[PDB]
Amino acid sequence: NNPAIKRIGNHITKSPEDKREYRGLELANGIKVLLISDPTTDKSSAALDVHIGSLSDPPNIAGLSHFLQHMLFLGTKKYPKENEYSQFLSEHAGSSNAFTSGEHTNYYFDVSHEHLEGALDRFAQFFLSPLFDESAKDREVNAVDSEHEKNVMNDAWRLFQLEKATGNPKHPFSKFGTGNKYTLETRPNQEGIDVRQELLKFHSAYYSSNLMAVVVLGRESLDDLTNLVVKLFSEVENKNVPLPEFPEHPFQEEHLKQLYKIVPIKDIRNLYVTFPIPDLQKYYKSNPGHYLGHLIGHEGPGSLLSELKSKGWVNTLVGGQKEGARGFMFFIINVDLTEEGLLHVEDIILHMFQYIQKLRAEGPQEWVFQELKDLNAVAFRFKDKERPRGYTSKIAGILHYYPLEEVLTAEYLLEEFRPDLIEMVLDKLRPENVRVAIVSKSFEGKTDRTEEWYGTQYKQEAIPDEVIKKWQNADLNGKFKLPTKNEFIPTNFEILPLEKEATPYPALIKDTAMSKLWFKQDDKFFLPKANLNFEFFSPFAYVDPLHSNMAYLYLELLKDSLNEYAYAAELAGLSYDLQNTIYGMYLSVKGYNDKQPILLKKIIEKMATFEIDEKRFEIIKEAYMRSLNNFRAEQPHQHAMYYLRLLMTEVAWTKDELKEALDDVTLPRLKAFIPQLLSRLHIEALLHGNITKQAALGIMQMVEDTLIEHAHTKPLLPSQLVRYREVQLPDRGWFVYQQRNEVHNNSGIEIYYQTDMQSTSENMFLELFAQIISEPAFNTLRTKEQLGYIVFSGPRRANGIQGLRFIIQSEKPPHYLESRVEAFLITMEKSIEDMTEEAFQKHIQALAIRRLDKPKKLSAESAKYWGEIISQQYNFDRDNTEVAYLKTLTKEDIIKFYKEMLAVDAPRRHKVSVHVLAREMDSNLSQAPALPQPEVIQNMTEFKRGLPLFPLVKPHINF
Amino acid sequence: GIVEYQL
Amino acid sequence: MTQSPSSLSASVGDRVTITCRAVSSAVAWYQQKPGKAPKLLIYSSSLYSGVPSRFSGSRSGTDFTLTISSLQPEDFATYYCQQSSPSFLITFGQGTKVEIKRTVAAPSVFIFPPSQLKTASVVCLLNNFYPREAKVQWKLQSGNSQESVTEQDSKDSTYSLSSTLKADYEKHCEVTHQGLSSPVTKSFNR
Amino acid sequence: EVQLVESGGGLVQPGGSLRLSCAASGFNVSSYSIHWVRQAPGKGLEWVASISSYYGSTSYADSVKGRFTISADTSKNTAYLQMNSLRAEDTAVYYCARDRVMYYWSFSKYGYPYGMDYWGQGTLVTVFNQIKGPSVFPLAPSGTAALGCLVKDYFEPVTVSWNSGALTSGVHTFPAVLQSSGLYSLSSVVTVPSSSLGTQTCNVNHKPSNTKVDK
Ligand SMILES: [Zn+2]
Repeated sequence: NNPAIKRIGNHITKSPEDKREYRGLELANGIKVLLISDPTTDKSSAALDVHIGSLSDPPNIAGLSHFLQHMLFLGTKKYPKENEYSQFLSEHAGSSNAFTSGEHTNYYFDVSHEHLEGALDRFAQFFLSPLFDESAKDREVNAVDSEHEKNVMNDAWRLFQLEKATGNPKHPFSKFGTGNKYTLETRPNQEGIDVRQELLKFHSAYYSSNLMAVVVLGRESLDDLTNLVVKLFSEVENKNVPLPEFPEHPFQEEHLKQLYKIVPIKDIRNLYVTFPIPDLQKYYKSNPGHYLGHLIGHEGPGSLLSELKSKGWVNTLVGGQKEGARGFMFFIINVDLTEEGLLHVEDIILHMFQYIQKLRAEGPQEWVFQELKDLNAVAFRFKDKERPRGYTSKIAGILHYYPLEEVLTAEYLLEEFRPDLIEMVLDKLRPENVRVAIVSKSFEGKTDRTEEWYGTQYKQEAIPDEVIKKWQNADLNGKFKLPTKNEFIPTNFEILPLEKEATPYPALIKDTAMSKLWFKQDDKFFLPKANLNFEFFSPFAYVDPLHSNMAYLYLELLKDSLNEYAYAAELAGLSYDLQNTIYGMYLSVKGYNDKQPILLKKIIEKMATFEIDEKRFEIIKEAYMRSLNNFRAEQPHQHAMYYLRLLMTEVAWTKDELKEALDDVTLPRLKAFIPQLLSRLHIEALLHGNITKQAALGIMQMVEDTLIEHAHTKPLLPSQLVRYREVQLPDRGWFVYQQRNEVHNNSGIEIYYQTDMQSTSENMFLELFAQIISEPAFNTLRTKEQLGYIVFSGPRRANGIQGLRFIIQSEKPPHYLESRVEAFLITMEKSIEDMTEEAFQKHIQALAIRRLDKPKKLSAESAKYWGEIISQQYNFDRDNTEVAYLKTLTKEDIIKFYKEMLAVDAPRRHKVSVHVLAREMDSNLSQAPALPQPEVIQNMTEFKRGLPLFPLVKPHINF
Repeated sequence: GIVEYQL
Repeated sequence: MTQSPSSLSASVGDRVTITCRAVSSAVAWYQQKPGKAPKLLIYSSSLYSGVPSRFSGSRSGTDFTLTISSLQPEDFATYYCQQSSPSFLITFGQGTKVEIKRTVAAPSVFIFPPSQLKTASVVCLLNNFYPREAKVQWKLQSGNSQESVTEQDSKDSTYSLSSTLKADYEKHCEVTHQGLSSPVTKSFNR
Repeated sequence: EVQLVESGGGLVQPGGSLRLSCAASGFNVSSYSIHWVRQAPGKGLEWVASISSYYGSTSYADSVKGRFTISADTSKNTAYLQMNSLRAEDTAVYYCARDRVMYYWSFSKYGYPYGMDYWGQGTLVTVFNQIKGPSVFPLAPSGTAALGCLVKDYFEPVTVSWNSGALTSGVHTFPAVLQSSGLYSLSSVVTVPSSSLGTQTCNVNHKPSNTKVDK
């Protein structure tokens, strides 16, 4: 048939619940394509994955592949305007994003289903002929430099690059993947390298259609999607570039049996055990790596962790295989260290090898593999509908490793149990291959070496072959036993018929003094899953810094005890998260509705009857101590968001105030607090999914009767159900709170333009304005001025009040970031008065499409309802009401809103700024307006007292 | 448990 | 290693059970028609593709059993059990030949005298009988002679035997079989 | 599709060498392990050799270790069986077969009998000291009368038919039995009625010695 089509694969195996339709094909120029047709999709999406990563960088220009990723967005010869691509998506309810791994460079986007072609056409040009404009090159190089800059003090990246640095220096694995201003601009200017043609040469040499894979998802039929792809991608040239494989391992003999001691930025204690293994990619169907991991990294009774934790050496454990590249992989066992654990590191590793030998003594087990295979089958069958944008990216990446007919099922289903392969991998997990790394600040001043790229303080030793054979002669431990049978494996996948009196939105089926139960039977997804959400309210949770700490430790200790039990449930697709809020506790249970009532009770009555292990108590507490202290090493832009929330909230305890009162937290004071907390509660719940009305009423009534029995819980007064308000800023005012991040060498800033209380009128005023300034904010502040890699714009919502906020991380002082934003805001208003009515209407429809997008997953829908519940506005039909109002707005409705609320000389301008200074800081463009003199907040407590407190938003429904 | 702009 | 029974005989539709015996803890099964390559039946309980569901793979302790639920006329062959062991080794069994069971029949027995030789050769024929078991002795001594038996005829499913047999000749055949009333004899001596 | 082809089967004798080749088609020897299974005349199956081209380890049977050698050629997709010093026991039919699964770990401490889904049709090796032509003595008939031929002293498969194969009812050609003279000898009888003493008019055939006897 088609000359542009090499072949068309057979039926793409999918889940029977999947109502999308799939067609796989391969183009003449070698591009593997998967077409997904979903006539319901509001946001059409597409993605392309090139099988070339940062392992293929030129030895001199580190991270050239990463740099090229950034540059493809900034223009092609067909669409020459620098921000043509980004502007188009933003004007049609779409977004875009990309990344560069060791072997892949993945690009993706979504867009309104009516404009799939218009975006795909511009997206296709990325590989045909990119401009690689030099003025854009010398600007965007700072974005890469700033992107790497925010990671220099990140303990994760410092360790990730260190592992690469302690291997064979000439193996591509030791390369610097990110790149910076030094490798891209500074050095190539010294040595005299034309960076632009180095880019152009890399594109024609590696971005061949041979190594590409395209996934397109649209409302269009499978046949029309075929025509669309062969029109825009069949022209992409083919260089027949061989797929880069790296057979020889980066970790050879001289790198083995080596001990590393590393100084971190945070106060953390970690033990990193690693083994070199062959590329187990081709054995993916038996999957021996996942098998060995599942048993090692197990957290149930008799596991490696359950012993290493019950004697207080480690709290968390992670095992399994780690992808390196085509030709080599790793097998790792990473653990958290306690204060006592750090001293007994070599005995931890002993217990590791004692467990490895236990698997060797009993050999492979088919029943273990079978229930893994079984659970994966159920997991795949009832797989939640993925969001179009993330779906096409995920598939396009694995569209290389697998046949067309297997791509959806390849990494889920397992077919033939192969114990012989399980033996092989386990055979490589022996002491003569171990690579140990200890991360603690007890090594400061005890190091020789420094990692070049990050400045990581460490040193390389040789594991005494003294110690090696003690590990080799590991005696079989008696406390190590293989997992028992999983009782939490779901059997009843029955979908209960939609009740006669069912409702489109959650309904209040129970309303007492103690409970307020919201219920809605699932009508859109029809999977055997339920979402159980509970909020327990009690004024004694956050009345002072002391009770706040104890509420945290209480829930942290409760989760710690349930961990062994609840682990088998999580594997069986049934999970829960329990955490403390500023109003009490939050309990969420998600997964298969079969054995939910089982887990829910084992949570509640365990919660009402807690029996604190004080051994654990001071370990968790000690971890909490370092947790609060480690906030000093967080990102500057995070410190900004943290301070603003502290400023604008009626009551909020600081990190310092908490760790100050943490020393006052003793065990008897804590167990005098738990019944005090559970003495009087108010429970507001949302039960959503595969449950009937009396099923939900039975679930709630069961929760109460457990608390009423084991805690003697009684109802709270309606008077005591008070929620915190937001500080009301004065007209024409400006406040500035300034601090300094001691760790990061970058600055941070958040600029909150408080507008008014939340309402249909005010919300769509703000949301539309944020929609219009959405792309230009990124284009002006980052693409052009290059203030920083992190530039964010959008609405802020807290305690029923809203406003417009800017967030920028930079190396410029925050006061300069201040001016450039204000200069940009005058640039925007002038851009509004001058844009066409059809341009303005083009923005309205975009915002409408973005907010009418239906949830794909069950929990996705539950989130919105719960969002209307905890905010206590209960506007369940919010999206329809406010979009209808949105389309009635005109240009001067927005202009008048700007001149009144946001303008530099607006009568009702409410502005507050947070200035986080860098570690070392003191004190062509449009011209910034003259700013009023800012009132500097010196004390937060006195700040709040001077200003009024906003009202609380009235509930949409009267009770 | 087991294992799970740019990377 | 050791596989019993050595031979088996049942009519079509019957239930046949063949037992292999044992170290590894599993076995495979192969079917081989006379003359041509062996076909795979069962590997690991689970059976190979294309193989009819009448074939079963069972294991009770130390013995493994191949079971044909409803025997078919195309299932009459020799079945070998194969064990894979450590050190990349492979061991087969001596095999079990499954034959066709039918009504007992009497052998048409003849005899023949020694152009000529020039070294004495006389033949004792036993044609078209069932079962295969028979006893042939001569007018007799020890290990003077090989005895040859054919496979079951393609039409009547019967056998045929020829007991072979110059120091005593020119100086001077009772068959005791089940299907006969009493040992018959064709006797010619010159 | 998958298929295996054996070659190199012929007539050879102690002290001499012979090399059987297993042409693999439809897959790579690189992944699957290749086996050599021989079957002696009349007796069961005996596993001779096995090679894993991936993990590069071979395995031989105790019956033959010093005399045979297995090998695998990767790019031509062929496994060989070098047989350089032969006994009379080696006279058999040699099949080549593969694993049903890919990358079977040879160094496994446990044994995992995955099947061998694809076999070749095998080549015949025959080890001989002499090639002689069949001496053919007749036999005399005295309701039905059994006639026939005697093929004594030939050496290995002899072809016997009756009247150009126009007579196929009762043609019980007995299996050959190795005499202790180191010689083969069978007899081919056929039943007719006692009313064909008329009559309507045995052809022994043994091509290794070009013998086509009609007695
Ligand atoms: Zn980047």
